[PDB]
Amino acid sequence: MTDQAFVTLTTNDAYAKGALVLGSSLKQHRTSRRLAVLTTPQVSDTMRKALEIVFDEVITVDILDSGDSAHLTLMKRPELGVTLTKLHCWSLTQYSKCVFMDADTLVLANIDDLFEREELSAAPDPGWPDCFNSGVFVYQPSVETYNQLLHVASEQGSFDGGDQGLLNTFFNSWATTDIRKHLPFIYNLSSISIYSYLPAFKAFGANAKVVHFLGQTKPWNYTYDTKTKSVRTHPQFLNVWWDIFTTSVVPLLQQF
Amino acid sequence: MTDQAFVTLTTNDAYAKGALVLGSSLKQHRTSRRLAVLTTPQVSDTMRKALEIVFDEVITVDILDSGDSAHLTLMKRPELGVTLTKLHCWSLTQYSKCVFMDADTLVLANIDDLFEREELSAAPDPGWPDCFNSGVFVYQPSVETYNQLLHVASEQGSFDGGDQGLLNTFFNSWATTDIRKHLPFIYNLSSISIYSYLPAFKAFGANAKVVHFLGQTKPWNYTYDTKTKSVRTHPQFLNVWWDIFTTSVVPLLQQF
Ligand SMILES: O=c1ccn([C@@H]2O[C@H](COP(=O)(O)OP(=O)(O)O)[C@@H](O)[C@H]2O)c(=O)[nH]1
Ligand SMILES: O=c1ccn([C@@H]2O[C@H](COP(=O)(O)OP(=O)(O)O)[C@@H](O)[C@H]2O)c(=O)[nH]1
Ligand SMILES: [Cl-]
Ligand SMILES: [Mn+2]
Ligand SMILES: [Mn+2]
Repeated sequence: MTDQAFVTLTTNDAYAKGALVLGSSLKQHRTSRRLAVLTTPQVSDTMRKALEIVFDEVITVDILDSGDSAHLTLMKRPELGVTLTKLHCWSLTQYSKCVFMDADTLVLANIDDLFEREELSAAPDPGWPDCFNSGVFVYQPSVETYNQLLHVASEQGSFDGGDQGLLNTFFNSWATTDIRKHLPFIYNLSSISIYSYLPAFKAFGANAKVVHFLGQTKPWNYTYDTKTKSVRTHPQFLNVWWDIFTTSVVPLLQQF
Repeated sequence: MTDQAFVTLTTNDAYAKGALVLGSSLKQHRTSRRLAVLTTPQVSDTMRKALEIVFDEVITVDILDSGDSAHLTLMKRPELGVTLTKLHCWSLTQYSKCVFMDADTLVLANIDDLFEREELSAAPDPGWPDCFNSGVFVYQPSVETYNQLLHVASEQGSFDGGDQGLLNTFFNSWATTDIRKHLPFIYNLSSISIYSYLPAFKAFGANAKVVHFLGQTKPWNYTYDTKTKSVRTHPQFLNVWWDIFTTSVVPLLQQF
C-alpha cells in the first residue's frame, strides 16, 4: 500500500534514535506500508541521512518559520511546539490513512491490521483511560482536519499542555463511541504498565505488539552493554530497543 | 425499583465503614434502587446493626462454612476468599440487575443511570485499561453465572489473585466489545488517577460520579480532624468520605 503509512515524528537527534529504531522495527516485522517521518531542521544531517534510509519519506516541518501555518499558534502557545509539529501528520495527504506512532514506540509484531481502523482509533491511556494515548493512532490525513486541530490548539490549547489533551478534546467521542476505535492496549503498551499493573502484564504482555516507552526516561537515556546485551527493573523491552539500535541503527548511522 | 440494587461487600468492620459511607452516599444522592450488602459473620454486631439501617438488605455469606458452594474453592485457593464472597453478589436473584460497588467507593452523584447498562458493564482499569476495574460493575444476578464464575475460580483461579482477574477472564469480551459496556471512568474514578494523570483529572474530575479509593490506604486508615474537617496530597475526596462518615455513619453506629 503506497497510500498508507506509519508516520512518526522527531524534532531532535535523541528522538531520531527512537524514530530509527521504530522504523527499523516496522521493517523488521515486514510492514507492507510506507514509512514516513516528520522531522524538523534541528534533526542533524547524520540522523537525517539515516532517517532517509529507514523511512520512505522524510518530511521536514519547521514551525519556527513564519511561513508555517502553525507558527502563529506556536508564538501564542510555546508549550504546543511539539504538538504543532505533530499535527502536520494530518498534512500528509499523499497518504489516505496513517498510523501515527510516537518516536519512543517500538514494534514487536506486524501491526498492518491497524489500517483496518478508522480515524480516530487509539489505545486507552493508562492513568485516565477515558482518554486515548496519542502515542499510537490511526488517522486520515486531511488539510481540513489539520486546520480544525490547529484552530482548536490556537483557541483552547491543550488541557495537558501536549498533543494528547488536544487530540482527546478534538476526538472526544472516543471514550463513549465505537469500540473499534479503542485499539487494544497491546498496540500501545505503556512501559510503565509493564510494572504498574504487573499481573495484567504477566497475563497479556506476551501479546504486546507495540511497546511505548512512556515517562521521562527514554531508551536512549540508558546505557547499554553490548557484550551482555542488556541496559543499565524489567529491561526486556529496553533490550529489544537497544538490540535494534545496536544491530541496525548504529551501523546505519556509520554509513550515514 | 424493588428488583434492582446496588450491591456492596464487607468481610470486616473496617470495610463496613466504607460500606456504610457508600450506602449513605447512595441514599444522599437519592437512589431509587435497593441497597444490598454482602457481609460475613466477621462483621461485628455494631457494624451489622448500622448496615441493617443503611442497607435495605444485609446478606450474610460464610464461605468458611462447608455448606457454602464456594467453600471447597476457598480451601483450594485461599487467595480467592474475598473474591469468592464477592461472587455471591450473583446469587442475589431477588434482583434482576445490580451495580456491584466496592466498599471503598463513594458516590458523588446519582448513578441510577447505570441500570440502563447490561452485564457486564464496568469502567476501565487504569494501569491495564483493557481490563475493567471490578470495583464497580453492572451485572445480572444468576445462579448459572455464579456457578460458572465459581467453576472458573476453581479451575483457573485468577490471574491477579483477586476478583478483578477472575471477572476480566470470565467477561473477556469487554475490551473489544460493546462500547456501552465501558462505563465512563467517572463512575469508578480511581483515587490514584486523581494525581497520576492530573491534567485529565483537572479536565474531567469535576464530573466524578464515583470515587474509588484504590491502593493500600483506605479512607478509614486516615485520621480526620472534625474541627478543621480535613484528613491527615489532594484530600478532597477523602474529606467527602469522612464528612459522610462523621456526619451520618458515626452517629448511626452510636444508635446501632
Ligand atoms: O522533544 C521532543 C518531544 C517529543 N517528540 C515527539 O513527540 C512524541 C511525544 O511523545 P513523548 O515520548 O515525548 O511523550 P510521552 O509519550 O513520554 O508522554 C515523541 O515520541 C516524539 O515522536 C520529539 O520529537 N521531540
Ligand atoms: O479485606 C477485605 C478486602 C476487600 N473487601 C471487599 O472487596 C472489595 C475489594 O476491593 P479493595 O478496595 O479491597 O481492593 P482495591 O480496589 O483497593 O484494589 C472491597 O472494596 C470490599 O468491598 C472486604 O470486604 N474485605
Ligand atoms: Cl459499540
Ligand atoms: Mn511517547
Ligand atoms: Mn476497591
